[PDB]
Amino acid sequence: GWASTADPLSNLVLTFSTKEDAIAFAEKNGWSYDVEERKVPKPKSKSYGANFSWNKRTRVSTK
Amino acid sequence: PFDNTTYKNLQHHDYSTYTFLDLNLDLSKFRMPQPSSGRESPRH
Repeated sequence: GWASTADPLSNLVLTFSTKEDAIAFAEKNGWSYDVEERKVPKPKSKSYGANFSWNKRTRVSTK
Repeated sequence: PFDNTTYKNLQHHDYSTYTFLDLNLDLSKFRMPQPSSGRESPRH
């Protein structure tokens, strides 16, 4: 009941510093490729005093 | 007559369980109006 395969490139994972190095390596080896852009988190606005507002809905019900 | 020998804080022997709440109820008529935050609740 083991997992048998016939694909040799199943465990191949390559590490590149930038996107352009990976693109150049994919085009050099003739592999048809797709690339998705990097998703960084947007900078949030954090305030500890907002938990104790006077008229805003951001009051915490408990602490 | 000046007297330094007796204890004048003897009213607390006659205080009941609802003394504080009835005192607050009587004091409620003297209070100024409270400010408003503009909403019923922070969850409103």
